[PDB]
Amino acid sequence: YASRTKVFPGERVEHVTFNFTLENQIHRGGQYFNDKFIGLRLKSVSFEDSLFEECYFEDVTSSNTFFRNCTFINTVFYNTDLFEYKFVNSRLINSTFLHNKEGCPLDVTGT
Amino acid sequence: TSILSIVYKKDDLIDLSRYGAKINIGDRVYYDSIDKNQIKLINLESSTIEVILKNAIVYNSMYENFSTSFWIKIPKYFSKINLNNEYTIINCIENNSGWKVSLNYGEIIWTLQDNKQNIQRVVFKYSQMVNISDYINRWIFVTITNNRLTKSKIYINGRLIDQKPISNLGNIHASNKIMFKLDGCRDPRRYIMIKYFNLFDKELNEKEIKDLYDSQSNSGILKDFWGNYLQYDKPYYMLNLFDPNKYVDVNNIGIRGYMYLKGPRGSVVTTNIYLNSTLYEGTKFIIKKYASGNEDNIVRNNDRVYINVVVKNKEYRLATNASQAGVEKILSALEIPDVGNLSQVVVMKSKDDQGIRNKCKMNLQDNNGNDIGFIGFHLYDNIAKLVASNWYNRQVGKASRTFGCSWEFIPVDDGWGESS
Ligand SMILES: *[C@@H]1O[C@H](CO[C@@H]2O[C@@H](C)[C@@H](O)[C@@H](O)[C@@H]2O)[C@@H](O[C@@H]2O[C@H](CO)[C@@H](O)[C@H](O)[C@H]2NC(C)=O)[C@H](O)[C@H]1NC(C)=O
Ligand SMILES: *[C@@H]1O[C@H](CO)[C@@H](O)[C@H](O)[C@H]1NC(C)=O
Ligand SMILES: *[C@@H]1O[C@H](CO)[C@@H](O)[C@H](O)[C@H]1NC(C)=O
Repeated sequence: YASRTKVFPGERVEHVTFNFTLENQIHRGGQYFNDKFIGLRLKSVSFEDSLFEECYFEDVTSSNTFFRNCTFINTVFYNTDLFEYKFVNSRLINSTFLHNKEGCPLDVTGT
Repeated sequence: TSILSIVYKKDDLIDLSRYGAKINIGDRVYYDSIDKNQIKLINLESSTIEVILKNAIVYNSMYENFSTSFWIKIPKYFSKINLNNEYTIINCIENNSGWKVSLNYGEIIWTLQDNKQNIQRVVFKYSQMVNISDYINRWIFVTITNNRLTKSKIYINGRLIDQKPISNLGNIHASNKIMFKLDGCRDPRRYIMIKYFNLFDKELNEKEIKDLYDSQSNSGILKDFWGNYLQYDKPYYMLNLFDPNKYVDVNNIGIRGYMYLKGPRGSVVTTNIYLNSTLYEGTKFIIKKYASGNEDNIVRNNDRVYINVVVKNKEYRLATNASQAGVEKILSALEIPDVGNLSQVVVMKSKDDQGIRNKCKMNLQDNNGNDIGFIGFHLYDNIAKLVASNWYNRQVGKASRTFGCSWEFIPVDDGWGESS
C-alpha cells in the first residue's frame, strides 16, 4: 500500500471551492489562499509543509490523515473531525473550530 | 481620604478631591458612547492623559502609606508580538524613583522604586489558555495598598492576589506628574480602557476595599459579559454560568417547539498564545422595553422587559404556557404577533433581596404579576431544556445555592476578535 503512495511536491491553489475523496496521497509544500473544502473524505492523506490562509473546512471526514509542519491562518474548521492529534507540529493562528464531530481522541484507523 | 480621583464631567475630566489637579488630555484620547466615564488609550503618542498634583501632596516621606485603585479592561493578546513586552500604562516616576503600573502578556504589574534604585514588583497573573476567563477583555477592579512598614499588596476584584515585603525600601520620591499612556509597546494595534482612578494616603483594609468595589460597581444596573451596561435592542449571545460549555439553541418555532442548551462549545486558537472557547455560539437574545420609565437604553434593576430570540435572522418571542404540568415551565420561541396571552414579561434582576450584587437573573412573570420563577435549565431525558421554575425562588428564600439560574450576556466586542 505504502508502495503505491502518490506524491505531489509543490502546489499553489488560490480561490477555489475544492472537494474530493482521495486515498493514499502526500502533499508537500502546498500553498492555499482563500480556499473552501466542503464535504470531503481523506483516507491516508498527509499534508506536509503546507500553508492554509483564510481557508474553510466544512464536513471533513478524516481517516488516518495528518498535517505536519503545516501553518493555518484565519482558517475555520466547521463540522470536521480534524482533532488535535491530526496536527503534528503545526501552527494555528486565529483559527476556529466549530461543531466538531464526535470521535475518538486517538488515531484508531478506519478499516 | 481621597487625594486624586479622576471622574467625568461636562465634556472634560475633573478631580473630585479638594485639590483641583490640572488634567491635560491629548487630541486622540477617546470615550465610550454609553459610559463616557470610561476612557480609552491607544498606542500612539497623542493618546495622552496628563494629571498634575500639588506640592502639598507629593509623595516624598519616609513611612507615608498610600494606595491606588482603578478599573481596567485589557483586550486579548492575539499574536506572539505581544510576548515578553512589558509596557507601562500608568507612570509616576521622576529621576528613576516612584511608582508605575505596567502590563505584560497576561500580567498586571505594580512596581516601586526608591532613590537607591531598588525594585519591588507585585504581579497578578491571569492565564489565557482557559476556556472561559474572568479577566480577558473584561473589566477588572485593581487596587494596590502599600504599607511602608510591613509589605505591599495587590487586590483583584476585592480579593488579595499577591503580596511582597517592601521593608527594605527606604525612601520613595514619586513625580509631581502622573502619566496615562502606553510606553514601550511594540504592537501598533494595542490599547487599554481605564475608569475611576482614585488615590488614597493610607493603606486600605479589606473592608474599605470591598466597600469601594461595591460602591463603584453600580449594582443598580445590569452588566453584560464584558462588564459594560446592558442595553435594549442589542443582540446578545447567552452563557449559563452553571453549565458554560453549552449555548442556547432552538429546534422548532412555536408552542410545540422548545429551546435548550446544546454543546459542546467550539474553540478559538492561536498556538502558544490563546486557546479560549467560542463565545459567539447559539441564539441571540434581544431585550425590549415593556415598562421602562427611563429614557436611556440602559437596562436597570427590576425592569420588566420582553425577550426576543433571533432564529435564522428572524425575531421571535420568549414565552411559556404558565398553566402546564409540573413546576418547570418550559421556555419556547413564538411568533411575536402570535403570542396571545402567554407569560412573556421578564423581570430583570441585578442584585438580590438584601442588595448583594450577583450576576444576571431573569424572572418570568404573567399578566397578573405572578412569579412563574427564575429562568433556568432542567434536564429532561438528557436534554437540558430551558425552563422557568419557582424551585430557584424557593432556594433563594432558603439562601441555598441555586443551580443554573444565573446568566451572562455576550455581545460582539472588538477586544475578543472571534470570527462570527
Ligand atoms: C487575529 O485577529 C485579531 C482580531 O481581528 C478580528 O479577528 C480576525 C480573525 C478577523 O476576523 C478580523 O477581521 C477581526 O477584526 C486581529 O487583531 C485586529 O486586527 C484588525 C485587522 O484585521 C485590526 O484592525 C485591529 O486593530 C486588531 N486588533 C488588535 C487588538 O490587535 C489580529 O491581527 C489577528 N492576528 C494576526 C496575527 O494578524
Ligand atoms: C463534490 O465532489 C463531486 C465529485 O468529486 C462533485 O461532482 C461535486 O460537484 C462536489 N460538490 C460540490 C458542492 O460541488
Ligand atoms: C517546514 O519545513 C521545515 C520543518 O521541517 C521548517 O524549517 C519550515 O519553516 C516549515 N515550513 C513552514 C511554512 O512552516
